[PDB]
Amino acid sequence: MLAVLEIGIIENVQRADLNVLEEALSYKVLMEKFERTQENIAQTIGKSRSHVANTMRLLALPDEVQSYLVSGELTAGHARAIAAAADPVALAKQIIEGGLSVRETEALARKAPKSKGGRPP
Amino acid sequence: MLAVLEIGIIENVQRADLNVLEEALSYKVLMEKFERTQENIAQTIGKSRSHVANTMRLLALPDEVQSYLVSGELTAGHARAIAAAADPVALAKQIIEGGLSVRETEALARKAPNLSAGKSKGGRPPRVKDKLAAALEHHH
DNA sequence: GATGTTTCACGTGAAACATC
DNA sequence: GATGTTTCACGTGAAACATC
Repeated sequence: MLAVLEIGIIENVQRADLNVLEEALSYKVLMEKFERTQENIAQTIGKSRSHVANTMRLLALPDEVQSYLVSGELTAGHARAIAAAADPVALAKQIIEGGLSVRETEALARKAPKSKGGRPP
Repeated sequence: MLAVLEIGIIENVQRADLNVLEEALSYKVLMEKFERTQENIAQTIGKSRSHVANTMRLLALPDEVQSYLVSGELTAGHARAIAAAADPVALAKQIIEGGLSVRETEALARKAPNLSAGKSKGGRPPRVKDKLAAALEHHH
């Protein structure tokens, strides 16, 4: 089987009519099956390693936030900015309610976020 | 003939694999033949009227600059920023040599205006000197 | 070396002017 | 009303950090 097949498939992920989350799952599945690094994918598609990483990180977002991405109520920039936040769904609602830019959203994330319990001695 | 045909063709200009100049000529040709305004195209493709105008304005650039756009040595932002300049080809060379951002390119364009079309038209010099004209020689 | 994450420079597209 | 042009806000993608 010709090696060029893998390269063409990876190349055409970004050239196809895929939303950001469809591109993410594509890269993840291809990295796994063809056993390729974030760095290898990046060099293949002519992008940065962090771009590949940040794209796939979006798959970890709660389904409510992913729904906003698909519907276009949030952009990829908004979603990524709240990805490592305590309550991304709360922040998502604030972004849509307030009409926040990605820059304003980054500011919100900076200025926002538990006891494991056990019998008291 | 169904009217929806024109709309689909206009819609798919931006969805096709066209460089900025191919998109420009498409819009121009379609505006002409279907007798539609910049405003009508804009509303059809879900963009601004100025976006449609600025896109087509790029067709007026010298062939040398258009070549840089096609080759990717310049972006649409660079090309548009020098479109109303006296010598766009000179500016194009400076942008590529210096690796100037579009913001830096806009700054260059401000401080080298096309308003240098105040060139002397010539003409036989009159018998009576014309004092004011003679005095504007030094300052110019 | 591989990957997680944040901050900001960039070109693109639009607002804010202009003329005719 | 239609169109020419300039300036700048925006999201995207990358640099500059981090851990393991």
